[PDB]
Amino acid sequence: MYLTYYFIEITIFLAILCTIFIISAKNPMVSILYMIALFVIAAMYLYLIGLGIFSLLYIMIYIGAIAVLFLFIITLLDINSTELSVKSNIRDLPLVLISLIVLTISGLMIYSNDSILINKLLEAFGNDYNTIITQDWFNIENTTLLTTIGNVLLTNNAFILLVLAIVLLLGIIGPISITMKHK
Amino acid sequence: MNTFIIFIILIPIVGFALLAVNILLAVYKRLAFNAAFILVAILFLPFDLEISTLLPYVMSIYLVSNYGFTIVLLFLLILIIGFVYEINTNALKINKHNKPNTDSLIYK
Amino acid sequence: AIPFEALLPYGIIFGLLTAGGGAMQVLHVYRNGGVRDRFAIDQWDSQMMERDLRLNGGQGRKQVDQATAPEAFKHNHVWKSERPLI
Amino acid sequence: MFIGTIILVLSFLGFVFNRRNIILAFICLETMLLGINLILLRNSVLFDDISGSLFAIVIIILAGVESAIGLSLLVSYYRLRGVINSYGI
Amino acid sequence: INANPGFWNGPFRYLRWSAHNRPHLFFAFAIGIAGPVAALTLTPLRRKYLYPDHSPLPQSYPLPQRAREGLTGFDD
Amino acid sequence: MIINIVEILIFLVCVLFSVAYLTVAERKTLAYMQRRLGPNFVGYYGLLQAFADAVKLLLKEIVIILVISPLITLITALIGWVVIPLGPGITLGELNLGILFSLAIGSLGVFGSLLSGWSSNSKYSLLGSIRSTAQLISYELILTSIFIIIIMFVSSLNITTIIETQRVVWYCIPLLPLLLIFFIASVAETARPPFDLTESPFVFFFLAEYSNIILISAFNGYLLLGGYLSFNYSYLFNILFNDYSYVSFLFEGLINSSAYAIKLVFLMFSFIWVRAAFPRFTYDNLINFCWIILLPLLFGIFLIIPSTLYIFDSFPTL
Amino acid sequence: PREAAAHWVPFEDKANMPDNVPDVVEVGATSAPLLSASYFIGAKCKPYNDDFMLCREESQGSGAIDCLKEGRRVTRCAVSVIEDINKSCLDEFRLHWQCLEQNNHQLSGCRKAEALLNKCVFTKLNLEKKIPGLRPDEEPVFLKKDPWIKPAVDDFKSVRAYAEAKKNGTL
Amino acid sequence: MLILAIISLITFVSMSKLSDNRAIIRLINIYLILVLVLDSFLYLLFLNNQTYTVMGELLIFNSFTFYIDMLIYFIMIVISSLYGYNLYNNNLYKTLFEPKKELIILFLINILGALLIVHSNDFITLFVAIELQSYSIYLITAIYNSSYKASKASMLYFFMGGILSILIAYSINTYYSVLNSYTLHSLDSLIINTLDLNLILIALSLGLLFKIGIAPLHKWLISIYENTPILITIYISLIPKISILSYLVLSNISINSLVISILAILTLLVGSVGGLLQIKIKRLLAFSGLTNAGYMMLLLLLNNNEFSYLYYITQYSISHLAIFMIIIFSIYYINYINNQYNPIIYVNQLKGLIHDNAYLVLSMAIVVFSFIGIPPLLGFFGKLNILMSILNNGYYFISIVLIVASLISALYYLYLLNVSIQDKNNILINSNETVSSVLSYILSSLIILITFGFIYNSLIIDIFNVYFN
Amino acid sequence: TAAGISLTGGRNRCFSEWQSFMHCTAKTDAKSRAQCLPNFEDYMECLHHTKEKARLREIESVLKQKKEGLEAPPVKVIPVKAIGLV
Ligand SMILES: CCCCC/C=C\C/C=C\CCCCCCCC(=O)O[C@H](COC(=O)CCCCCCCCCCCCCCC)COP(=O)([O-])OCC[N+](C)(C)C
Ligand SMILES: CCCCCCCCCCCCCCCCCC(=O)OC[C@H](COP(=O)(O)OCCN)OC(=O)CCCCCCCCCCCCCCCCC
Repeated sequence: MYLTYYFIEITIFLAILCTIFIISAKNPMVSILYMIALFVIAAMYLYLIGLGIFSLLYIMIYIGAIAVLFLFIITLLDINSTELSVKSNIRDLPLVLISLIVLTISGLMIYSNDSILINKLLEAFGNDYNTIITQDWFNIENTTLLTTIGNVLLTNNAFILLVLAIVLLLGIIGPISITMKHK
Repeated sequence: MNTFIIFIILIPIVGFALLAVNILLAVYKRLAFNAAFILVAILFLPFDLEISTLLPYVMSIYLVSNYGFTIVLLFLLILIIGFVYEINTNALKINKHNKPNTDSLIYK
Repeated sequence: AIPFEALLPYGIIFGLLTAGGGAMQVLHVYRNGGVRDRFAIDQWDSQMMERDLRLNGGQGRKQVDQATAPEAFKHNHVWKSERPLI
Repeated sequence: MFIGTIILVLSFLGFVFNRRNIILAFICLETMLLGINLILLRNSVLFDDISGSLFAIVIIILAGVESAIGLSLLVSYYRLRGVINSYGI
Repeated sequence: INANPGFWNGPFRYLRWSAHNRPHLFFAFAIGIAGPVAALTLTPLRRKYLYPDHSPLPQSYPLPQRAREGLTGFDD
Repeated sequence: MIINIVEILIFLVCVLFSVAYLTVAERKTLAYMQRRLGPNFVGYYGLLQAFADAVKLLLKEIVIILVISPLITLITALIGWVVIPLGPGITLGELNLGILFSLAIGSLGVFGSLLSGWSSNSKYSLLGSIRSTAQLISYELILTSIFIIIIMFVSSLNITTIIETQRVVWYCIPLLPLLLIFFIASVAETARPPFDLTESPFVFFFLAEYSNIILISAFNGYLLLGGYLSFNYSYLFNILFNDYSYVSFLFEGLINSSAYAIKLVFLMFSFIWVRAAFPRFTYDNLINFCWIILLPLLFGIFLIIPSTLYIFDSFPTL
Repeated sequence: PREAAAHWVPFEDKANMPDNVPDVVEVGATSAPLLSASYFIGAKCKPYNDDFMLCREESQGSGAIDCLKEGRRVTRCAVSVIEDINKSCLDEFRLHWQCLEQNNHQLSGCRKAEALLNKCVFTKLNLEKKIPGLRPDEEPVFLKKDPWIKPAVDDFKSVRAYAEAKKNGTL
Repeated sequence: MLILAIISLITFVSMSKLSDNRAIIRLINIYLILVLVLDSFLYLLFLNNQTYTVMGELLIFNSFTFYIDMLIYFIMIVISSLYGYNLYNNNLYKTLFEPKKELIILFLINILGALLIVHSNDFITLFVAIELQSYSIYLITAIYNSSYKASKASMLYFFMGGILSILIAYSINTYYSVLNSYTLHSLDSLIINTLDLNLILIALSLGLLFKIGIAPLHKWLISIYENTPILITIYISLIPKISILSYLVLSNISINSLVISILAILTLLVGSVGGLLQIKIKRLLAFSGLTNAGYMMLLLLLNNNEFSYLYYITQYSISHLAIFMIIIFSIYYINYINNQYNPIIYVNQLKGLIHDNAYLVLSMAIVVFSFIGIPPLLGFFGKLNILMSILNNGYYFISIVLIVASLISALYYLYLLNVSIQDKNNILINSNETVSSVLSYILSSLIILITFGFIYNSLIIDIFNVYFN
Repeated sequence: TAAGISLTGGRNRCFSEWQSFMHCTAKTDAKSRAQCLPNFEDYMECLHHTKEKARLREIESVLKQKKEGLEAPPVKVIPVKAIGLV
C-alpha cells in the first residue's frame, strides 16, 4: 500500500527528465512533443494534489489550443536548427553549473521568515510532517471549486473579467492588425 | 482499485497490442501559403479561450443572480464588437485574380 | 418494401448495447446489495457515506437503523493523515 | 514547489542557452508560465483558498492571448524575410 | 445586382434590405438583440402580473441574533 | 477486484463489437440506397467481413513518429467511453466533471491529423494536412459553445445529473435549431462527406474514425436527446413486478439501454444517410460556413438563452 | 473543510474520553433514517441546536473545548425523537427510508411513503414538517399535486400501502 | 471614457476605408481634447489627499494618479495630432509617415493598459494591465510590417518583455506564498519589521524596472528604439516609462534598497558615458532617455516623492515630446533622405540648420538647455527638486554621482547644437509650401511652457500643498 | 476582492486569526503597532505552522533515540477497505 506513497516525487523526477528532453532534441517537433508530455505530467500532478478541475482545464487549453497552434506553426514554416553539439555548447557549462546552484537555492530561499540565511534554506527541506484532516459538517451544497471561481470572477472581481474582455479583444485585433495587408 | 482506472490503463495496452500485431504483419519501405490558413488557427485561440472564461459562469449561474448576469452580458457584448471587427474587415475570406476588371473597350 | 438485410446490422448494434446495459445494471445492484447507485455525490454525501460505513460495520451501504449507537461506534472514528505534498 | 521551480529554472536556461532555432524560445517561454502555475496552485491548496486559483485562471488566459499575439508577430517576421534564420532574429 | 443603400440613407429600408440579402447577419443579430432589450422591458411586467420573485435559499446555518435565554430540559 | 474487471470486460467488449458492426452497417445501407446487394450478409458470420478486411488491411506497405499518432488517435478515441452513462448512474468510472473530460478529449482528438501529414511528406500533402486540421478545430469551437448552452439549463458538469434533469422534457424539443446545427457540427468533427474536401497505421485511423462516429453520436444522445430516457414506465412495473429483485433491475437496465441504443442507432443511421445524398465542400465554403454565418447565430442563441432564464425566475440551482 | 490527498493514510486512536465528559447515547442511525427524520429532529430540537451553534459562535476559537455541555444535549434530544419514531411508526418510517435508499437518496422520488409517514407522526408524535423562509402564496413543494418532477419507478410497497390507506380512509 | 471611445471607434474603423484613417485620428484627437476640457473638474473630489478605492479593493484613485491620468491624455493629444495632420502637402510627405488602419486602436488600448497600472491596487490588476500594455507595444512596434528593422525589433521586444513578465509573476506569486493577501497595504508598516520582505519587494520592483531600461539590461531597449520608425518610438519611449514609474513611486515598496541604489548609480554612469560617442540621433536621444529614467530609481528609493516626481515627469514629457517634434520638422531641410520609415538617422545630417531657419534652432536650443538644467528654464527646477529630496533623506554619494552624470550628459546634449549652428553652403531662399499650422502651433506652445514655466512654479507649489496634504 | 474566500466559498483555514489581527489594527493608532504584534505572530504561525514544526521536531528527536519506543495508547493504521471492519 506504500507503493502508492511516492507519487508526487515520481512526477517531480519525470518533469526534470522531460525538460532535459525539451532542450536536447533533433527536430523542432520532437521538442513540442515532449512539451505536451510536460503538460500532461503537470496535469497529473494537479490531479494528484487535489485539484481535479484544473488538470482538465490544462488538457483543454494547454494540450488544447496552444499545442495545436505550435504544431501548426512548425508544420507550415521552415526553421533551420542545429544540433546540441559539444563544440558549440560546452562553453556554456561553467555558467550553467553556477546558475543552477544559485537560482535553485535562491528559489527555495523565499518561503521562510527567519534571518539567518542557513535556517532559511533548511526550512524548505525540513518538512516531513503529516497534516491531520478533520471533518467539519458546515457546508451544505456542493459549491465546488468552479462555482467559487464563477462567483469571484463575477461579483468580487468583475472588473478583472471585464478588462479581460479587452485583452481577448486585443488578441483578436492584433493578428488582423498585422497579417492582413488590407488592399 | 476502482473501475475507472483499469480502463485508462488497459486501453494503451490495447493500442500497443494492435500496434505490435501491425509490426508483426506489414510491409515496410518550402512552398508558400496563404494568410487565411495561418489566421484561422491564430485567431481560433481567443475564441476558444473566451469559452473557458464562460465555463465558470455556467456552473455558478444561480448564485450570481441579476448581477453576474449583467457582468457576463457586458463581457460578451465587448467580445461581439471584436467579432464584428473581423467580419467587417473580411478577414477569413481568401481572394484570387479571376476577374478581367470589366473595363469598357475605349477607342482612339 | 423494407429490406431485412439492411436492418440486421443495426439490430445487432442495438441488441449489443441493450444486453451490455442490462448486464451493467445487474452488476451494480449486485455490488451494492440490492440498491441503486448514487450518481451525484456531494462532499456532504461523501462524508455521510463514510460515516455509514463506519456505523453499520464493514459492509458498504447496508443502511441499518438503531435507537442508539453501539459502544464501538464511539471509538472507531478515524482521522485521515496526509503526506507533506512537496 | 519543487516541480514548479524546476520547470521554471530549467525552462529558463533552455530559453537562455539556445542558438539553434526560434521555436524553442517560444516553448520554453510557455513552460515558464506553466512553472509559475505549478507553484501558485499548490499555494492555493495548502492555504485553503481560491485566490491563487483566481490568479491562475487569469494567467491561463494571458498565456493564451500571449501565444496568439506572438505567433502573429512571427508571421510578420516571416512574410518579409524568406526563412527564419537558425541563429535567431 | 443588390448593393448597399446604407443605414443612414433610410434606416427601415436598410433593415428590410439586410433581412433579404444577408439573413445570416440579420436573423443572427436580431435573435441576440432580442435578449438584452427584452430583459429591460419584460421583467417588471412579470413581477407585477405573472408572479413575484422567489424567496432566497439558505447558504449556511441561519444564526439568529439573540442572547441565549437559558433553556430548560435534557439535563441528565 | 473481480467485481469490476468483469464489468469493464463487458463494456469494452460491447463497444469494440459495436464499432466493428458499424463498418458493415454502412456498406449495407449505402448498398440499398443505390439498389445493390452490397455485402453478402450481416450475421454472426457477419463480422468475418470486417474481420477479414481488417486482417488484409495489415498486409499492404507503408512508406518513431509514424508509430505514435495512430496510437494516440485510437486511445483518445477509446478513453471517452467511460464517461457516457448507460442507464441511471451506470458509468464505468463516475466523475462529477464528465463534460469537462469529454470536452478535453474532443480537444485531444486533433493531434493525429497533424502528425499524419508529417509521414511521407510532400509540399502539397503537408498543405492538405493543414487544411484538415484547421477545419477540425474550426468546428470544435461550435461544438464546445453548444455544450455550454446545454449545461446552462443544468448548471452541473455531471452527466447523469443532465439526464435526470432532462426527465421532465428533452433539451432537443425547446432547442430544435440547436439539434440541427449540432448534427452538422457532429458530421464536421468527423470527415463526413458533405464536409470532406481534405480527404477526397491506417487500421488505427480506420477504427478510431468509426469510434469517433459512434462516440459523438453518444455525445448527441445524452445532452440533446434523452440519454437513456424513453417514457415514465412507473405504471407498467407496478403491474409486472411485486418487489425489487435481480430480475427487476435486469428488466429496467435492459429497457434503459434499449432507449439509449435506439437514439444512438437512429442518429448513426442518419450519418450514413446524409453521406449519400450530398456532394462535398470547397474548403473556403467550409471555413466560411463555420465562421461568418453559423457562429454569429451561435452568439445570438447564446445571448437569448440567459435573457430568457432572466425574464422568469428560472435560474438553475446546482 | 478540505478534500483528501494524493495519498492519504487513515488511522484511528484506541483511546478514551479522559475524565470529566460523561458518556452519551450517540445517534446510531445511517443516512436514510436521519435524512428521513431530519424535519422532525429539526422541529423538536430547534432551540437546542440553536443554542449549540450560538455557543460555538460566542467562544471564537475556544469553540470545540467550550460547549461540550451542550452538544451533549442536542444528541440526547435527537436520539429521543428517533426512539419515539421507532416505537411510533417503525413500519411506515421503514417504508420511507427503504424507499429513499434507492433513487440516490433523492427526496424527489418518495412522495408516496412520505405523506403516509407524515400522517403517522403528526398523529402520534404531533410534529409537523415546515419549510421555513417560505413566504405565503408559495406552495411548499411536498404538498403540490401533479409535480413536474416524477420518479423513475414508484417503489412497490409504498404503492400498495398508499392504496390501502386510501381504502381505509386514514389518509 | 476611454472604452466608450474604443468600443465605438473599433466598429467605426472596421468599416471605414484606408483613405479615411487620417480623419479618424483627427476625430479621436478632438474627442480626447474635449474629455480633458469638459471633465477636468474631478480634481475637486480630493481636497486633502483623499484616496478612493473603487471596484472593491481593486483600483485606487487618488490625486497623484489623477495627475498622471491627465498627463497621459495631454501627451496623447500631442501624439495623435501628429498622425492626424499632414506635415507638408507633397508626394514625399504622403508616402512618409503613413498611419496604418489599426494604429489608432492600439494607442487607446495601450492607454487603457497604462492607466490601469497607475490606478491599480491589486496585483491582478497590475498583472493584467502590464500584459495589456505589453501587447500593445508588441503590436504598435510590428504594425509597420514591411520594414526589416521594425519586425526584428518587435520580435526582440517580445521575448525580453516575456522574461520580465514571468519574473514579475514569480514575485507576485512569491509574496502570495509568504502572506495570504495580494494588496500592498497588507504590509501596513508592521509586517516589514518582523518579516524578511526585502528580496520579494525588490524582485517585484526589478521586474518592472528592467522592462524600462535599468542599465545592466539597457542594450536591448536602445536597439528597439533605434530600429522602430521615428513616430512609433516617441510613443513607445514615453508611455511605459511614465506609467510604471508612477506605479513604483506611488507604492514605496523599496526604501533604502541597496540593489536599487547600485543600479541607480550604474544607470547614471553608463547612460551619460554611453551617449558620448554616438552618431545616430535616436540613439543619443534614447540614452538621454536612459539617464533621465535613472533620475527615477533615485526618487524610488525615497519616501514622499510626489513633488519631485510629478514635476520632473511633466518636465521630461514636454521636453522629450518637443525635441522629437523638432527633428520631425528638421527632416525637410536635410539633403539626404534614406529609409522611408526612419528618414533622418544621423545627427551629422542636421548640419547648418540655423541657415535654413533660425527659429527652429532657437526652439532646439531652449529644449537642449532644458535637458541639461539651465536655470531660467523649466528643466532646471526638476533637477533642483530631485536634489532637495536626495539630500533631504541622506543620499550624499548619490548626489555627487548625480552631478557628475549631469555634467557628462550635457556633453552629448550640446552636440545637437554644435551640429546645428554651423555653415552649410546651400541655404534655402524660398520654400514654396509651408508647414502645417496647428502642428507648429503645438511645438510653439510646448516651447513656451518650457521657457516660461518658472512663472507659475509658485502657484503650483501652493496648489500642490492644498491638494496632496 | 477575494480576501478570505475558501475553495468551497466559505472561509480559509486561517481566517479567524487574520480577522483577529484586523481587529487589532483597526483599533490601533499608527506607530502603536508594537502591542498589535502577538496577533500577528499567531497569524503567521497559522499560515506556515513554523513553531509547531519545531516543537514536533524536538518531540520526535527525544522519541526516536529510545529503545523502548512507545508506551502509550497507540495509533493504529488501517487499509482503506477496512474503516469499520471490526
Ligand atoms: C481652455 C483649454 C484650451 C485647450 C487646452 C488643452 C490642454 C491644456 C493642458 C495643459 C495646459 C497647462 C495647464 C497646467 C495645469 C497644472 C495644474 C497643476 O499644477 O497640478 C497640480 C499639481 O501639479 C504638480 O504636482 C506638479 C506639476 C508641475 C507642472 C510643471 C510644469 C508647469 C509649468 C507650466 C504649466 C502651467 C502653465 C500655465 C499656462 C497658462 C494639481 O492641481 P490640479 O490637479 O487641481 O490642477 C488641475 C485643475 N484643472 C484641471 C482645472 C486645470
Ligand atoms: C426563430 C427566429 C429565426 C428564424 C430562423 C431560424 C434560425 C434558427 C435555425 C438555426 C439552424 C441553422 C441551420 C444551419 C444554417 C445553414 C445555413 C445555410 O444553409 O445556408 C448558408 C450556406 C451558404 O451561405 P450563402 O453564401 O449565403 O449561400 C446562399 C445559398 N442560399 O450554406 C452552406 O454553406 C451549406 C448548406 C448546407 C449545410 C450542410 C448540410 C448538412 C446536411 C444535414 C441536413 C440535415 C440532415 C438531418 C438528418 C435527419 C433528418 C431526419
